[PDB]
Amino acid sequence: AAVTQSPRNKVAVTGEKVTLSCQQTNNHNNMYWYRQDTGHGLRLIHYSYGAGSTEKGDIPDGYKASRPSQEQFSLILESATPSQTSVYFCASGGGGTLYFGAGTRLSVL
Amino acid sequence: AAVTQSPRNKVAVTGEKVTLSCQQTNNHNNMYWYRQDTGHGLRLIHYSYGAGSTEKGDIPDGYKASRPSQEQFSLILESATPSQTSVYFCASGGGGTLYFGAGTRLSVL
Amino acid sequence: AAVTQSPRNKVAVTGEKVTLSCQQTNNHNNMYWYRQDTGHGLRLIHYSYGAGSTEKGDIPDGYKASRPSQEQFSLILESATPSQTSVYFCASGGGGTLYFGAGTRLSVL
Amino acid sequence: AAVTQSPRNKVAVTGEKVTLSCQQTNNHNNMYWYRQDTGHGLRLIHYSYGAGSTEKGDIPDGYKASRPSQEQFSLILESATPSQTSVYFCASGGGGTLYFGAGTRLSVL
Amino acid sequence: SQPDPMPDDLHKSSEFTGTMGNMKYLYDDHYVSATKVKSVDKFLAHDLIYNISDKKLKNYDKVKTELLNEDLAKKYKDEVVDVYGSNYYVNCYFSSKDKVTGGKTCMYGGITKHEGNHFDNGNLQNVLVRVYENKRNTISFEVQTDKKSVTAQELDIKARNFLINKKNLYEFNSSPYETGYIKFIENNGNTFWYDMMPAPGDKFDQSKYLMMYNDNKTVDSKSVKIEVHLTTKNG
Amino acid sequence: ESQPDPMPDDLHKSSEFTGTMGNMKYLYDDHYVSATKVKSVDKFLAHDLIYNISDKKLKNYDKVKTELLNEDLAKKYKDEVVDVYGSNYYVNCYFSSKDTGGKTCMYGGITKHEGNHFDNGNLQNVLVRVYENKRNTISFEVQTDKKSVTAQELDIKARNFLINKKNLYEFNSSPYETGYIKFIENNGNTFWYDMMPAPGDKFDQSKYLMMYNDNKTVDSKSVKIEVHLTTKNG
Amino acid sequence: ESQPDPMPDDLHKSSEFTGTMGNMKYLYDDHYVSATKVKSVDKFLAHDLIYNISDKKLKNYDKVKTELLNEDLAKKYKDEVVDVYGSNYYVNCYFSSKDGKVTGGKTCMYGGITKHEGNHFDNGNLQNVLVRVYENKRNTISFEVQTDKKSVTAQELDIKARNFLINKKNLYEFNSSPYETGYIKFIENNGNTFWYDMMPAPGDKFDQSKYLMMYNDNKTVDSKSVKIEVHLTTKNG
Amino acid sequence: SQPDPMPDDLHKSSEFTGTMGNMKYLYDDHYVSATKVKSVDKFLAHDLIYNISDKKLKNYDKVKTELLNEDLAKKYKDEVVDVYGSNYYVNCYFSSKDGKVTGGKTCMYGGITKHEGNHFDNGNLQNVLVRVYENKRNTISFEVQTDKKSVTAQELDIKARNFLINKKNLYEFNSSPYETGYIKFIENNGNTFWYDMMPAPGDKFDQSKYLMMYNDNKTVDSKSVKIEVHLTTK
Repeated sequence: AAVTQSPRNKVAVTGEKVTLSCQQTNNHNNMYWYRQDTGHGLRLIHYSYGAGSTEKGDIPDGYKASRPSQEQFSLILESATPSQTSVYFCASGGGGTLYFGAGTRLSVL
Repeated sequence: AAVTQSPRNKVAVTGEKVTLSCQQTNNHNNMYWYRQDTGHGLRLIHYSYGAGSTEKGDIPDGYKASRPSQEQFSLILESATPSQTSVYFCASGGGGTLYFGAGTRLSVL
Repeated sequence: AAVTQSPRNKVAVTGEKVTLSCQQTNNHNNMYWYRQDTGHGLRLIHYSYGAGSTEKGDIPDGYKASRPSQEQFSLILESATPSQTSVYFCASGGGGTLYFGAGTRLSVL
Repeated sequence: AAVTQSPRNKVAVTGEKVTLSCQQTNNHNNMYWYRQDTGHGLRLIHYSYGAGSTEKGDIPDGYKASRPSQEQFSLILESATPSQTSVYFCASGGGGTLYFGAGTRLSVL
Repeated sequence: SQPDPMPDDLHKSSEFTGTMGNMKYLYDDHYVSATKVKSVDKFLAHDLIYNISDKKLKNYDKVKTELLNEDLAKKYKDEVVDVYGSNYYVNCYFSSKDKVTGGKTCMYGGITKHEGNHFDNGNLQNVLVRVYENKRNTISFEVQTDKKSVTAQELDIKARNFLINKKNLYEFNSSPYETGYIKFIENNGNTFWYDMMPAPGDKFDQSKYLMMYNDNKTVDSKSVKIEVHLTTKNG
Repeated sequence: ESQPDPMPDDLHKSSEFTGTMGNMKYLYDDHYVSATKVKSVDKFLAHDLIYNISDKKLKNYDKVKTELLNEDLAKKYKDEVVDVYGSNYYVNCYFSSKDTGGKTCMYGGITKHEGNHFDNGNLQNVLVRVYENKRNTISFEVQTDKKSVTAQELDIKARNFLINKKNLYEFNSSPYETGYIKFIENNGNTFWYDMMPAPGDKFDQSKYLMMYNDNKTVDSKSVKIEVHLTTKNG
Repeated sequence: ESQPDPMPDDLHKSSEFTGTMGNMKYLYDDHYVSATKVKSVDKFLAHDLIYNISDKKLKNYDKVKTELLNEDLAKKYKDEVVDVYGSNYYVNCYFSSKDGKVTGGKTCMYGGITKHEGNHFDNGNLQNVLVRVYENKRNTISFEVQTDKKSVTAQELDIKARNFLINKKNLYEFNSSPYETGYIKFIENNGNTFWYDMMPAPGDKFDQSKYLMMYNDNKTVDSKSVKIEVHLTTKNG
Repeated sequence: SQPDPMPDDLHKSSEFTGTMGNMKYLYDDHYVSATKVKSVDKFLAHDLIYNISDKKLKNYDKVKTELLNEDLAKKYKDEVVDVYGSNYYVNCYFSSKDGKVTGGKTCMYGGITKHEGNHFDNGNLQNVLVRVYENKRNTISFEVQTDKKSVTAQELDIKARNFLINKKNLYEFNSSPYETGYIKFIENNGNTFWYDMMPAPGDKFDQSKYLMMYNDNKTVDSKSVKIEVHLTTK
């Protein structure tokens, strides 16, 4: 419903830069980037507390990030590599509640 | 509080059956129970889609679970182990949105 | 057994003052105290380079320490809190070898 | 002597593939690879029980390893990135004793 | 008179990987009843809805039974009845359009005529269940009712109920058996048997397991017989 | 007062910071608010002023609240046609005026408009020289439209250059141990700003911006800037 | 009476293994034991034999114990002049010896012995064998292994085949595999089929020796005649 | 007679960031001690070795004491003396050189007084009074007792600091409650000298080096020396 991901599919090329966009409607301070793996659930990569802020999550090597607007939060693969392929989500959230979007299938060869 | 957790602080003994409740306000279908290990964001233990339903997450071993009611969904440790000492978040579920509650930390001496 | 710790499992209430002991048979100047902790490598609390001496680890905070002999070195927790509950490794050591003891479970109620 | 890692310091290039190498004289079966993290002490990337076992550890993402022989155990960064810059330490073990190597400074532009 | 299953007819539990608690929930101390009721409503052609109110917890003020076909519904929709069956909640729906969230439950056939159907006085018919594990009839027992004509379902649901308590028929996470089915054999020589285990795979659909009770199959309490056949494999 | 040159222990050490250097970098990597000729519209606290400036880049804001060291500072600029330049933040920026267009926050940055300019389309260049491990490896020039100018506008220009040429701050960490930017007003006056952020794990943005609330102007035809830098090993 | 092929239900899935597939890979990625024209020099137990083969690659061992499927099977080759091909483990590898210049090095396997005399090509010409590879029910490719042996162990051919598929098709990577599932069928000419599961068992551990044990049979095929195909399955989109 | 420290000649506890226990230890009911003994061996030319066994625990059998030089040890080498200093172990280096790999060893500086002629009669003991100052107002005093006429400054310094440790928290394990301190010795004969109570600044404390000051083997007239201890608080 409330936190759109661009692109929605996307295969990329051993050694490119991929940039996934996460846009949201409710003007929440907080935003996060999780990669689902299998028998892994969502592990967190980077999060952020407003325009200008980004923090390490649990798996954070590889990926840079950046929150230029309120509404918009980008994850970035410094140099795409096979092992970064996954299904990637973000969320916004005021306090107790979270709000995800529907996944980005990234496949890298 | 459209998600409540009794008790908030439990201390238990190795080999002991321990149950942890959650009531949720709102008649939602989906409920989730996770354990927070730091290093690990939230891994998911058992969720459910309905009164009666329950389904294993990624790390269910050593755990049972139970929806009697739309409100109540609760997690159970058959014979608690020191290993199961962690902090426990349970949620109720919209669609894309989640609502956690405030957690419940537990110690198996 | 040539690095021995002590007690081997202890239970404590917030605000009490708890002393983990540790005896080495080897004869090494140097010996060390860490804890075990979810999302954290073994972390160093205080080490010692001879009788008399102890130095701050990376997390020396809310612990005192004591080297009265060549073989003794004790952690000390002066007003225990719930955070200080963990598993505790002594270690004596000689150049590049560390010679761990077996561990102390501690639970701060 | 006892554990000699190769090389001691090394520059890689974003996206390149780097191999660090550990040799041991003590002829034992366990050899370990750790990454040193300001904030969480030595972490375990991968470990090994004998020739032809690698196992994972706490921090294994970004890496894989191989045990060619009793003497040599080496780690492999599949695509060095600036986030993987650190000192990395190898050791070998029997029992309660670890026997470390001098270190390896990796800088990744 | 459907005929006795062979190994490839029957569901192996060692091929189920989801949670058996989900099977179990349906048969541990779980059943809807009322005694003397008239259909007050309806959703689709082949269903009848009552006002029956959650016995134990507080889960439901009205029940939707789903029979075989619309001239089964018709058959009872204004007859004074008696209701007993297993109940599900995952994936049960009925837009009656009167909201204020009234809880609602769903269930298959399991509906019987009120007047004449009850044994006169005190007395309840005892029904005998025989149990075969690995071919040897290692226990038997009885399970009781009060309708002379009682749904196969009704007596299915007491048998599995007991044998959960007595044999851990079902558990949360697996079961002690590899296959199980439960044969009824009528006095008129009729036999039918239900598969007692979840289909293979990593999920269990309650809605659908239970659709077996679709038939509203009735059987004569006083003379019907019942057999449970359970094998094992490993430890 | 001329505060003295820092020796190693005064200087924040990048290797002792374990958060995301991208968050220092945000504040400098082509990032700034700037308005020419404006009067303030309303105030929050006693010691700050609010303007309608909007975002020339993104749509981030319609309203800016620069906060100053005391209320005399905001007594003075209260109804002045001014010039705003400096480096703005949103994590933790809260002020009160309704009287959804957006809002951001900084410290200082003000210059009186009338008088402070160059009488055609001209600008002003300010040399910065750069020292890595006591050697002068690189020197370069910066630019501005004003004659008494804030030490803030010139810090931001100069770090903007080094982020991109010398990789002063990268997302993770930075190629540098210590770093401080020293000013050399032409009267002996010699202030510095420590360039690395304080050690530990988060970094307070709005607390690092705050060293600037002083609104310390300088003179762009005369000032000298020194960036002093260290690298450490493998 | 050949052998009931696996329904997918009946085959290890590889998303159910959470451990390290290098531990499986290690086995088949250019890694074999081989010696031609030799005899057992001792034994450990009833059912195994000890050849002093030496390592010709790394310098990892210098006697091989291979462990056969019963006392008879070893009673048999106890004393034959033989050849040896097989994949070999170290972790949990144990045997009393002669231990010469308690060092040398020591490795262990299961199966891989063929008599020597007559089992060779006269000719000069080694025999090639053809593998065919089906990803999701298409033949995607096929290719050719090659042996010096008439009667050649099913083991020898299986390693040559996975050795291939790892290098061509990435059969076993380091974390996981691109293949949710896989198995390898042999089709003797005598009409007989026997296949082997190519994926590790569910878990996070991997038993190199439990796994290798399946070649203790010492099964033999015919190199001239024998047909192999390998049957893989991505589970993906 | 040295001048008498000003705030800036003083080590401050707050510029020390190591572990103050490491200090409290040299002086918390801790010291060597021996009456009527004669050196048994020598290591470097400026030092002497004594066969003194550990009283409290079992920590040493040889003690090596290092004095200003080779003369001063030749003065005592052969003498039958008393002993008393504050000992250390971390870098205590002296070679047995007959094997005895196996003997527990410890080290000091000074603490030597001849024996014959230096004692009172019958276990009589002579009080030395110490006065204490906190923030330039006298707070408490107290007596310390020594069995020697001519007693080394080290000895009564140890007893003095030993007492304020237990009564006032002179030192703790992590810091000190006071910011600076020194103890001054005034002799009848006009002489004054002070020694800094507090460790060099930083995060290391070198216990060898701090005790080196007790090298010179100074001695006072017990019966008539005056001690003050001068403290400021945070």
